[PDB]
Amino acid sequence: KSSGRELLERCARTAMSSKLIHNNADFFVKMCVDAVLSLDRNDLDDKLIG
Amino acid sequence: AKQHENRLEDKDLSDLEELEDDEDEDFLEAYKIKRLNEIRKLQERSKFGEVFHINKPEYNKEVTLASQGKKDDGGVYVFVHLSLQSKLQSRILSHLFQSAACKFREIKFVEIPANRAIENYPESNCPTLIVYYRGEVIKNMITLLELGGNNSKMEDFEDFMVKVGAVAEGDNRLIMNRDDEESREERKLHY
Amino acid sequence: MGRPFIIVKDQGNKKRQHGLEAKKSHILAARSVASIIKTSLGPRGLDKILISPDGEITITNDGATILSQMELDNEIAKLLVQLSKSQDDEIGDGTTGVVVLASALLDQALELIQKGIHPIKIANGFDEAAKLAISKLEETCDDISASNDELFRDFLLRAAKTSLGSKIVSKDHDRFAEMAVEAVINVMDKDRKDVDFDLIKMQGRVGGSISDSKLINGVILDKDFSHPQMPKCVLPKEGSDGVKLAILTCPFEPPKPKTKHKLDISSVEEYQKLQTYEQDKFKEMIDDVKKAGADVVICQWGFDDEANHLLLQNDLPAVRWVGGQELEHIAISTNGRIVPRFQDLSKDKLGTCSRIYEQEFGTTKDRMLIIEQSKETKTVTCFVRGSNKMIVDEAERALHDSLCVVRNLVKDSRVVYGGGAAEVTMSLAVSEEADKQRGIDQYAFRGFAQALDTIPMTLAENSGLDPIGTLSTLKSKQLKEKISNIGVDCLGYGSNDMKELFVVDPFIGKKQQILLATQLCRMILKIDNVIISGK
Ligand SMILES: Nc1ncnc2c1ncn2[C@@H]1O[C@H](COP(=O)(O)OP(=O)(O)O)[C@@H](O)[C@H]1O
Ligand SMILES: [Mg+2]
Repeated sequence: KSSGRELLERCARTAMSSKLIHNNADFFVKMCVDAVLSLDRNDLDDKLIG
Repeated sequence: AKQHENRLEDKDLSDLEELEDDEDEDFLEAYKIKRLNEIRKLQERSKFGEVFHINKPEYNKEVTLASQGKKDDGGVYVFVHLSLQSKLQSRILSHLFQSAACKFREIKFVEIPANRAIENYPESNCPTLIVYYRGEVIKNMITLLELGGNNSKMEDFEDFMVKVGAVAEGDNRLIMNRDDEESREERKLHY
Repeated sequence: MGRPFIIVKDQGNKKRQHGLEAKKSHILAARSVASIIKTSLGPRGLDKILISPDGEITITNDGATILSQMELDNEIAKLLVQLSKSQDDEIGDGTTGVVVLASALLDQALELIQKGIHPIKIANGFDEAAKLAISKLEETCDDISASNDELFRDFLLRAAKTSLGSKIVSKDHDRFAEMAVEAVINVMDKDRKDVDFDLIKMQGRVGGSISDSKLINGVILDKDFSHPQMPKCVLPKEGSDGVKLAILTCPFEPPKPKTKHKLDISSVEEYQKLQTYEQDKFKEMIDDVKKAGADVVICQWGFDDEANHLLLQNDLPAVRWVGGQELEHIAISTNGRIVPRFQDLSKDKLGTCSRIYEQEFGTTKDRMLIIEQSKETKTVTCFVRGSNKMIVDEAERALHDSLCVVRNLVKDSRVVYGGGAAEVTMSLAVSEEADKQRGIDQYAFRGFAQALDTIPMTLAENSGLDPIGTLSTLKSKQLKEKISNIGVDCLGYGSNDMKELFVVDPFIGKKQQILLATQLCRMILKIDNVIISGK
């Protein structure tokens, strides 16, 4: 019964390894987590993230 | 080898009917359907047929957008004429545009005054002929001394259109290939 | 297996590199690019000559302009081309410093690559050192927003003279710095200020000397009047001092539609009727303009001939063929708006100008109009001169760099004091924290410290002073005293305190030197395989 917001931040932290972001991941992980949450859960689209 | 190709290549849809009684139907009608489809494409491409007397704001569209056409790279040739009524060669070139416009309906024929075209253009350099195609200038032609000058004829203008890739060499509309009916009549009698 | 062994096309031209030796060429390749622009840093710099393939020549010292339009082969130098450019587009200053600072991080990082530390772990040390360096600079940063507009007016000169001092424009730094400051006074809103950079135009004419350059308020045109018999200088009369400048999109021509059309002309009755149609059109045309009361009319396209004379009769000059992009800028300064058509022309949409004159330039057959405004208007246009084509381009670029430096002061009033003072201040901050946080990344903090020291040592090298006495004095003095505005005096003054020398730099400009450098070098260090397909 954990929170849903912290789930996306926890799993996205693994993706930001092996890149130029891993030290700046504290600020940019909030961007993609808040970005995808604005999308509709039923209809998640890949072209709206240009 | 060429004797077999001349039966189909050197005959239009009107001339292919000569071989209806001699040659096989399946050999002839297979090519007539091909040539009939090519005739239909030229009719759809016949978007022009008279000189478009334009003005500048429009140049930025008529001359160039057209040159893109469909943009299937459906390019369109656009012959521009920077006219100058004081010059004698300009009025000659204006007559060639209207004559060629009635024949070649797929090619766009554009005319505009030279004083309105370019800021402070040299009057000595007029008349000027520009040829656009897909937005690019294919030929920036100078006054008609290359094309005979004052003695320019319709045959010389049609030959220039073949050089820039606007009209095919073996086109039946060109005066070089469009032999008179009396000429072909004498050939059949003397054959 | 056969003798052919192919996986990808064109294996002969494609060649890989790997190992420690492959990375060694990358940092040493940056030294060749850095060493070229190392002498051009500071006020004692020297320009570089550029030659294009088309034969056009230009001279400059800006690092982005040097590296731009240059034929390159290695990929790492092309990243430095995009670097300097980065700082230029956003900031417009520090293009040589970010490349030298980026090369300094790479030079200090090679020693460490030689010991057995992984390259990504080295970049992690610079990130903690860079955030601690900028955080410490923010702590000792002074703000000038509390002062009034009078004292704040002076601070723009202290920073405008800094960037103009490192160019060839510095023969009169007091004179030309007012040009860069007075242009921004006319666009600032005086509260939650925005620069509105697009209004500020910039054009320079090749002619005369640079001392004759004077700032104007208007628009510079590179074209003549419709007829040369018109008067050159046009003044207003008894009332309505604004000249009522009418701006037009459609020129003086016959009306006709865009689509193809043929007007069927009947027998002689219709032929004589159409002669009265256009003759009454021009009479309706000139009555419409005189009803509006305009004194100057400009169209983007040329008027007809008959039309050029009809305007000349009523004392109504006209300019013709004004560029479409240039037409919009005239309406903003004159506090007007462009009419779509002539039927909507009225008094409210006309312009306002103090005076205009047709300026001659020697024996050349060209004409330039110079619009001037007595009161503070919206836009402003620079008027640069010089005795060469490239020196005007250099003055335009030197003024453009100063125009972007003062642009940062408007959006961000928090400034710093560079010239070796910020570098030595940020170098000892990470050094004092290195021995507290030994760990394994202490060598990365020391490499970041020594990398920052290359900038004031470069200024000491170009100025001729001893780097030993200069570096030892700054390290010993700044460790003793807390005042952090002492740096390398390059002009040879007796005092190194920069309060009296009138030098100021922005915080956003000096910050981007460290950020774009430390973020690039992470990418440079992470390359292992290097494949270059030969052209
Ligand atoms: N008169 C001066 N006194 C002290 N320091 C100066 C003086 N002029 C320039 N500097 C310093 O030298 C540096 C030179 O920067 P500059 O070369 O103009 O930018 P870029 O390196 O992008 O071309 C500035 O950051 C400034 O700190
Ligand atoms: Mg500078």
